Amino acid sequence: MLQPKRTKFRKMHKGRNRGLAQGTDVSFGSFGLKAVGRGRLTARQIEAARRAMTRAVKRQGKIWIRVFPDKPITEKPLAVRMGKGKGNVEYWVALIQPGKVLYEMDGVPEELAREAFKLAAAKLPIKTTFVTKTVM
Amino acid sequence: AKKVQAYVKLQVAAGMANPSPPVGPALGQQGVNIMEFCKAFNAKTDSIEKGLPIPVVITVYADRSFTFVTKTPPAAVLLKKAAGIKSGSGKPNKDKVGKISRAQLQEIAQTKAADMTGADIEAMTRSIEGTARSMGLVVED
Amino acid sequence: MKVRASVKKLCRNCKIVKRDGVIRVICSAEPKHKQRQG
Amino acid sequence: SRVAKAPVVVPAGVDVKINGQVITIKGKNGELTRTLNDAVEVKHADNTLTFGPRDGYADGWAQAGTARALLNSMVIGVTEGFTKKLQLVGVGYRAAVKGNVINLSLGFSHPVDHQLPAGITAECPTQTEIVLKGADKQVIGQVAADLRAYRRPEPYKGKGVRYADEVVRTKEAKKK
Amino acid sequence: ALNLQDKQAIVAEVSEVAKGALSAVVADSRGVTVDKMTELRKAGREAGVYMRVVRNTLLRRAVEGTPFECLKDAFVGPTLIAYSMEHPGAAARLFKEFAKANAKFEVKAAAFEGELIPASQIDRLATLPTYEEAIARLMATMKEASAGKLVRTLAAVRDAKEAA
Amino acid sequence: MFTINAEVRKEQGKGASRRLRAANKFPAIIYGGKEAPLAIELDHDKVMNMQAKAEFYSEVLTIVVDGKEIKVKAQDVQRHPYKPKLQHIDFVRA
RNA sequence: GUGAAGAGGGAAACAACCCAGACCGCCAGCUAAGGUCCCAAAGUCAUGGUUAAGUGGGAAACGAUGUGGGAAGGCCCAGACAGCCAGGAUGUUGGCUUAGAAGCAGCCAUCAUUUAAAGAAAGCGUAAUAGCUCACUGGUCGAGUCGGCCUGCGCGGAAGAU
RNA sequence: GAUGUCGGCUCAUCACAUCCUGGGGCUGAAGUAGGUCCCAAGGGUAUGGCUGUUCGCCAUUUAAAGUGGUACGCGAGCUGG
Repeated sequence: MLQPKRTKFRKMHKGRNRGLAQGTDVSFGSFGLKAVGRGRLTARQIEAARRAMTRAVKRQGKIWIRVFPDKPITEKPLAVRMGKGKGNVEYWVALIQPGKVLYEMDGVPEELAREAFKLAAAKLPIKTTFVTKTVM
Repeated sequence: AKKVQAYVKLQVAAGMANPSPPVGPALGQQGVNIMEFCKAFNAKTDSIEKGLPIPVVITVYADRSFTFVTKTPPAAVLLKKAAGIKSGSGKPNKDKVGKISRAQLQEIAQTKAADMTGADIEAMTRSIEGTARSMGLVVED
Repeated sequence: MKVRASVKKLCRNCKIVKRDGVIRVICSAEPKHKQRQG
Repeated sequence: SRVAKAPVVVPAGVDVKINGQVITIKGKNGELTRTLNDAVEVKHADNTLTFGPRDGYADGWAQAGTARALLNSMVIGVTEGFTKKLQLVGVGYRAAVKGNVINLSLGFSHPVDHQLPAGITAECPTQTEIVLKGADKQVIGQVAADLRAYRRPEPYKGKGVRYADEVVRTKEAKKK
Repeated sequence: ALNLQDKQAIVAEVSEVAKGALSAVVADSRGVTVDKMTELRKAGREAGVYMRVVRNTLLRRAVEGTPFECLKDAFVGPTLIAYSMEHPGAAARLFKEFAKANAKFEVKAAAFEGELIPASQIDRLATLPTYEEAIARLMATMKEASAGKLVRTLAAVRDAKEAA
Repeated sequence: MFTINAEVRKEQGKGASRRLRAANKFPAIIYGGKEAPLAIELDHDKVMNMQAKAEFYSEVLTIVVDGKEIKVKAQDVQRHPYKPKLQHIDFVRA
C-alpha cells in the first residue's frame, strides 16, 4: 500500500463525490500523465507506478506525485450476509477524479519520462493520455 | 550474406603460422590454405622472429584466391619489451606493471608508420597509448 | 510462435506483418522469439 | 507510395498496353504475360504506366506501388525470367526431374507426381538440385511454391525443398 | 545547401577543393573498393595527398551555386576523387599504389587546375619527379593548351615524354 | 517566441460558453497594462499540435486580434476535465 | 417522473424506458421520440472524411513500422528514411583467460585513429572460438519518410448446454 | 398454489475451451521421444470391490483415461440404504 505516518480518520464512507477535484492542469512540471476519466486506485497501484517509473529512469531529476489515499474502505466476508452492519477495514483508497493529473516530471528529459509513464499506465485500471503544459 | 570478407586480419608468431591450433578456424573459412599463408608470411624481413606475433593482413576476392600485404611489427610487442615486462597486468586501470615514456612511444610509432594511418606524429602516439594502457603501462614521460 | 498478443520488437528485421488478421513478428535467421498475434 | 512514382524501368522496345485494371505486358522476346491489380488509379502514358491513389478496396496508394512493381515483374519475365536454382537438403526426399514431372516425397520410396503447367520445363544435374527454364518471373516461382508445399524444411537442420524464404533459420543453445 | 555535417557539408566541398588542387584524379568508386582507400591514407598523409569518396548526388549540383573543374564524364556513377594542393605528381602516384590490394586501372578521367585531362595522358605525373618538373609536364590552359599539345603528338611514344 | 491569432468575443452565460466547447473553440483574456480585460477566443488545436514548444510561456507572445499586437506574457492555465485540450488561459500584458 | 391509478407511437418486450396525457366518431392531416434497401411508412440521401475488419452492429487495459487525415517539426531534388547489396576498417588475434578466444565463450580496457568510412558494436549465429546483417559511406535512389501530438478507423485481447 | 432429494443405475443429450488421430507454427528441439502450439465437433470415449458416500483406498483395461452444462439433468424414471 501507500500510507501516511499519523491519521485523524478510521471508518470513512464509500466517498461518491458530485464532480471534479480541480487539478486538471499541469502545475508541478511542464508535462504529465492525465487521468481523462474517474475511478478508484487502491494505494497499492500508486506505489507500483512511482516504483515502476523510477526502475525505467533511475532518477535523473525529481518525481512529483499528485495522488494520495484518504478514505479507509470496509469489506465483509464473501460467505455470509452483506448489507447488515459494516465489516472490518480492507483497503485505503485514492479516488481519482476526471481529468485530474496523476504523475509529473520536468527535471527528467521529457521523452524518457513520457516512456516511464506509458509503462506505468499498464499498471492503471483505465485509459490515460500524455499531457504537455504549453503555458505558465 | 557474403561468407568471405576482404582485408581479414591475422597476427601470429613465425613458428605457429603452419600449425592450426594457434590460428583457430578463421583462415580456413576465408578460403586461404595454412601452408600457403606460411610462405606468403615468410617473405618480409621482420616476419622471421619465433614467439613474437607479427601482424599480416590479407584480402580475398570472389573466387577464394587471395593477395597479401605484409606489415611492420605491432605496438603490443614493442610496448611489452620497452616497459621491461613480459606479462600484462590482467585487468588494467586497477593493476599496473610499469610505465612507458612519451618519447619511446613516438620512436615505436616510426617503426609502426606502415601499419599506422595517423596524421601528426602525435596521432600515431594517440592510437597506441590505449595499447600500452591495456597491458598496464602508465603513459607519462 | 506463442499465443501472446501485443507484438514486441526484438531485432533489426522485425517487419511485424498481419497475416489473415493475427500480427506476427518476422524472423529470417532467429525464430526463437516469433509471435502469432498482436 | 514513393515506388508508385518510379521510372517503371521498362524500355520503349516493350510496348505495354492498358485494359482497365487488367494490365497486359507486350513486346519483343518471351511469351504473353499479365498481371491483376484492383482498386488503383491508372494513367497510360505509352508503356510506362503511372499509378496513383484510390479508395475502394485500397486504403490510399495501397496497390499503387504494387501495380508498378508487377508491370516491371512481367517485363523482366519476357526479357529473361527470374531465378530458378532450386535445391533440397536431406536424403531420401528427392527433387529429381523425370520429364514433365518432378519427383519428390515426404521421405518415402514413391513420388507425389508434382507436375508443371505449359510454358515451363525443368531438368536436373543431380537429384537434389534443379534448373528451371521459361519466360515469366511469376511462373518459375509459382511452380517452386507448390513444390515446397508437400515437404517443408525443418527449423534447426533443413529437411525439404529450400527456395527464397524457407523454414530453416537455425538458433543458438548456449553462451552464459 | 546545408542540413548536415556528412553529406550536405560535402556538396559545397568536393569540386572546389579540386578546382583548388594542382592535380586531381577522378576515379570509379565501388570498383576501386572502399577498404583499399583507408589502408592507403597510410602512405597518403606521408605525401600531402587528400582523398574523398563522394557520390554523383553531390557532383550533380557542384555546377550551380558552386564552380566545377570543367569535367562531367567522371562525375556520373559512383566516384572516388583524389587531389593535391602540394606536389601535383603525388595525387596520381598514390593512385598507382592501389593494385597491391585491389586494382590501379580505376581512373576515368582527370582534372588539372580546371582543364580536362583523359586517363591515357595523366600517368606522366604518377612517375613522380620533383614537383617542379611535374608542373613543367602539365598545367591547365595557361600553358598546356598553348605549347604542350604539339609535344603530345610528336612524343606519342610515351606519356612521361609528353610535357607542357 | 511564438505567433498566435484570435477573434473578438464577449460572453457571461452558460449557453454561449458551452457552444464554444461543443465545437472545439475556447476563450482567454489579456488583463492589466495599458488596457482592460480583453476577452478573446482561441482554437483547441493551435496550442496542442500546431505547437509543442516550452516558448509560449518562457518567451514573449505575438497575438493578433483586429490588427493589434501589444506584447504579452502568460499566466495560470485552466484545463478541460475530460481531455488534454485547453479550457481557458489567463494572460497579462507585457 | 413514469407504473401503481394511462391508451397509442418507437424499442425482438414488460408493471415503471424515450415521446406524450387515451371524450367519441372521422378511408383526414401534422409533429414527437423513432425511422427511411426488403421485413416496415419514408434517404441504396447530396457533399467531404476513413476502415478491407462482417469491425461495424459487445466491452477495457494494452501494445506495435497495420492504415489514413490534419497542422507544427528533423531529413527536405544540394538526393532523404528504412531496407537490400558492398566496405564493415587503423592500434587490436590489446591485457588476462584459451586451440582461437579477435565487439559478439568469459572478464577488464569499453577508448583511441586516417574520417567524404565502420559502435573496442544494436541484432544474429554450424550450441562456443568462426561467419553474418547493420547505420554512416558508396551502389539502388529521384519522392517522400519517421519521431512527437491531435484525430478517424483497423488488429489480437473478444471460447459454452435447443 | 413448491418441479420429489442424495449416491448408484436406466436413459441420454447438447457447448468446444478437443482425451486422441489428422493439417501447421516454435523450442533454451542435434535426430528421435517430449514440452510448446494454432486449426478442427466428425467419431470412438471401459469395469469390480469394501461404504447408505460423491470423494477414499486398490486392481485392471485402451494408443487414450477429456473440458463444460443439464429444477444439485431425468422420481407424469428406477431404488428407498
